[PDB]
Order: sequence, then structure tokens, then C-alpha cells
Amino acid sequence: SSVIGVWYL
Amino acid sequence: IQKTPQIQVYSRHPPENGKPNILNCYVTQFHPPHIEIQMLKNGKKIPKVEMSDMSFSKDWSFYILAHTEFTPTETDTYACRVKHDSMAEPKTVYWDRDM
Amino acid sequence: GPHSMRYFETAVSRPGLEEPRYISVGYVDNKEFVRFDSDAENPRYEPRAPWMEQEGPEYWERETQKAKGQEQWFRVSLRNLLGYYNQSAGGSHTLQQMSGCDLGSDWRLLRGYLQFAYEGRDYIALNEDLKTWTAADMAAQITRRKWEQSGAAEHYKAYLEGECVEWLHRYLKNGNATLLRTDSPKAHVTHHPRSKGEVTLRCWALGFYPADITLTWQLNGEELTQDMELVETRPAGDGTFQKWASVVVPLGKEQNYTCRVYHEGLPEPLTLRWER
Repeated sequence: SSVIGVWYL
Repeated sequence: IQKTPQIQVYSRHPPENGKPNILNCYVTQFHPPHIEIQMLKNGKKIPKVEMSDMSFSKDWSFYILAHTEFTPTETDTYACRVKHDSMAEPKTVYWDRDM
Repeated sequence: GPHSMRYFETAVSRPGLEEPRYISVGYVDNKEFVRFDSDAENPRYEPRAPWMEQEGPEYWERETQKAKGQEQWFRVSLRNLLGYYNQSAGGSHTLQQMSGCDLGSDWRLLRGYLQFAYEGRDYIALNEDLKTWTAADMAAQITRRKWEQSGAAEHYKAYLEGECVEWLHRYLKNGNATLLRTDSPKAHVTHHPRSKGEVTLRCWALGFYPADITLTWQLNGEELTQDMELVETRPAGDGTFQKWASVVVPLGKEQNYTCRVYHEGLPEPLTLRWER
């Protein structure tokens, strides 16, 4: 199960 | 900003003249991922060459396996020609049946 | 035994109006098990190992939707970086990410990983404490400040200690037999002309799995590492690997050299020498 990004770089 | 590809050209199975085999061209340690890899028979581009999907290693560099059906013979020569932005000129590696 | 899971993500922008290409690959014990690629006709996560066919439609749909979000997240992040690095448009750029967990012998989390690279160089990474960040250059210090303020590390810590572990355990159960399989290498020695009275003996290991293997050449039974020629382990293309090690041996004195091959599939290390 993959992780997702929330706040952008 | 970019890494210079390492190349290995070899057969999937021990070679025997006249017997169908698969010729591989394994290219690693390059960046960016865009690259042009051609496989050659007697100086001529081989039409049907398969490319594995894009993959990268823990050091961030990319690697890919190009391969094609081929029948080694006594006189035909096979090579892999690679051109990547980290190289001023394309590099051509010939298949050696002993390696 | 120890185990791991990783997701390697890549976003590449290209000249033109065309959107970046987003690719995500999942690994379990360094073995590709899932993959997503925005260039595909019907873009979605697809199984890459037979044992993943055990998962139902809601799994693929949820993973596929997460990938769609990631593809947008990477587009935004790529555009943000162009500004941090003072780069104009119309160039080619690469953003990569590696995330995942390592389980120890007790199958408890041993270490969490979350790192990014830009143009192939370290950008930012979550430290082993899963609380603080290491920024590789000035631009990344911008992201570091932004994430310390937003508390992004907490989000990644929750995933690394929770979801990552939970699913790695599930995948190990589902692909149990397959993942611990071993294909022993088939070995043989070839003899090559070389130079003046000196020949080349080459020890081949073929058709093995996993890729880990060790080849050694011995002089009368005693180790011989010095002028040994090795080749990086390589994919045969059928899922197995290959590798060889050679040495130049004085003509005639062939039968005095032995090659030893060590691999997890072997009941005992292989021992062989020039035949024929």
C-alpha cells in the first residue's frame, strides 16, 4: 500500500 | 548533473551457432532517464528490440534491459549502441560469445 | 528473517505543453510487485507478481486513485522546484522519491525511509527518527522549513509505522511461497586462448535467483583474490540472473584451479574446475 503526499515540496 | 551508462551485451543462454537465442543489452547507472539504445547486426539496426520498463536504483540512477531474438553464427556480428546526454558520442559495445 | 517494502516514484517533465510522466513501482524484498505509469492507455496500478492477483477490485481502484493524486502532487512540486532553483520553462527535469519500511527479525519496524531527489541528486530526506529532515542544499531548506511548519513528518511517520508495516505483513503472507523461493545457479567453466602460453578460465553461474551470489577462484584449494576479473550480476531476462569470474592460468596447469560458487539455493557451495 503506497504512501501519498499532502504538503507539496 | 548526469551519469554515464555502464553497458553489458550478452546472451540469455550459452550460445551455439545456428540455435535461436536472446541477445541482451543491459544499461545501468544513467541519469536522466531518457536514453537511446539500439541493437545492431552487421552494422544494421535490428527492428524488433524489446525494452524493459523504467526502473531506478537506491543511488537514484536508472537501468534498463533491451533484448532481441537472435541466432548466433560464425560470421555475423552483434553490438549494442547507446547514446545518452552524459556522453559526447554514442558508445557501441560488441557481443563477445566468451563474455 | 528481515524483510522490506519500497515505493519508487518518478516524475519527468518534458519540453512542450505536455504534462509530466509519473511512474510508481512497488517492491517487496527488492522484488517488483506493482506498477503504475501515466503513459499507459488505461493508467492504473497493475500486479507485477502472480501472488498479487489475490487482491480485489477495491484494492486496485484505491491504489489507482492514490496514483492519480500523486501525479498531480508531483506536477505541483516540479513547478515549485523550478522557482526554487531559478529555472525557466522548456527544460527537462526529474523528481524521484523512495519511501518504505524495513522489518527486523522480530518483524517489527526496524527503519522507515522517505527521501526525494531532484535531477538525480539528494534533495530532502526524513531522518531515522521519523521527526526531522535533512535538506541537501539551499533550495531544500525551503521545503524543510515549509514541512516543519506544516508538520509533514508526522504524516509520514504514521504511514511508516502503521500502513507500511501492516501491508508488508499481508504481502509476505500472500506471496509467502514465491518470495522465499531460490533457484540454484547452474555453473560451468570455459577455456579461452588469451596470450602467450597463458589462458583464461572463466567460471559461469547461470539461471539463479535471488541475485545475491559469490564466485571465488582458488589456487590448489587456497583462495585467490587479486587478479580475478568479475562482472556485475546481470538479468538473463527470464527472471533469473547471471554472473562470471575469470582468471588467466598458465597453460597446462589448468586442473589445479577450482572455482567455488556460493548461493542460498545451494545445499552446499558448488566446486568445479576446467573440464573438457
